[PDB]
Order: sequence, then C-alpha cells, then structure tokens
Amino acid sequence: LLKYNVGDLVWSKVSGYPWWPCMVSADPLLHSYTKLKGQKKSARQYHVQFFGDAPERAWIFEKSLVAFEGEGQFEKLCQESAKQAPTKAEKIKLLKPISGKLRAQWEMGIVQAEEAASMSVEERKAKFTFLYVGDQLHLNPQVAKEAG
Ligand SMILES: Cc1ccc(C(=O)Nc2ccccc2)cc1-c1ncn(C)c1-c1ccc2c(c1)OCC(=O)N2
Repeated sequence: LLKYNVGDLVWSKVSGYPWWPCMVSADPLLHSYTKLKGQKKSARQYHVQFFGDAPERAWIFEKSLVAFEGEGQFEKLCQESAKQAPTKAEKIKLLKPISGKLRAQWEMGIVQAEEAASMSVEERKAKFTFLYVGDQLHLNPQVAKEAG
C-alpha cells in the first residue's frame, strides 16, 4: 500500500538544505517512481522533482517526506528539525530564514507548488512534469515562461 503516487506533492528534507517543495514523479531513465533501497521495507525512496526556477530531481527516502498542503507547514517543519538538531548552531540554521539565490528559488518553488496544490492530480502532472530532451532536464515551456 503506497502512500504516494505520481503527481503527489511533498516537502523533502535533504541534509544541508531547508525543507523543499517537491512533486513525486517517474524517473525519466529508470521509469519507476518508488523503490526499496537494498530491498528493505523500511528504506523506501520516491523520485521527486524539486520546485523552483533551476530544476533538479532525486530519489529521496519516504522518511524524509511530508505531504504538502502549503507554506503554512514550513515553520513547524523547521521547528521539529531544530528540536532534534545535535548542535545549537545547527538549530539556529534551521529556524533562521533562507537567504541568497536559494531563497529566491525556494519562493519560486512555493509559488509553483501552491498553484499545483490548487490543481487536480492530472492537471498538475500535465503542467509541472519536467520535459526531458535526451539527457537534458527542462522546465515545461509554460512554467519557464511564468518564471523568466
Ligand atoms: C537534487 C539536487 C541536485 C543538485 C543540487 C545542486 O546543484 N546543489 C548545489 C549546492 C550548492 C552549490 C551549487 C549547487 C541540489 C539538489 C538539492 N538537494 C536537495 N535540495 C533541496 C536540492 C535543491 C536545491 C535548490 C533547488 C532545487 C533542488 O531544485 C529547484 C531549484 O530551483 N532549486
């Protein structure tokens, strides 16, 4: 019984990065969207797209995913992440807001993710799925137009 499917929106937590808005999707080369790392039931991964103007994709462990509703969740995510931060500087980094080009990308991503959330599964899959030209990842022409 899978928690997510292609088109579902999630927040992803990767070490060294803030919680990021994402959408579960199929890996363009592997053609799967979920896997068991080492065939262990506890190490399930999902393939996700990271929302923003500079797109990326990755296999993220399900344990590092929280279903996405909106930016309102973000404050509590940082708080829960800082609660178990093994350092005070590590807790300061998590509670402090995002800066630089990363902030710009994160806000762009929140704008696309909240639009995707207001859409149905098939509408958001048709609009936000990355277009792949051989080995190049491109943003959907419409999404690229709305970003820049
Ligand atoms: C999966 C990935 C691939 C490559 C890179 C990468 O290139 N990182 C890097 C770090 C320092 C200097 C230069 C490059 C980061 C991630 C990455 N891991 C976790 N998160 C949250 C991301 C990520 C961060 C920002 C955006 C993003 C994804 O996608 C949409 C977008 O506009 N911004």
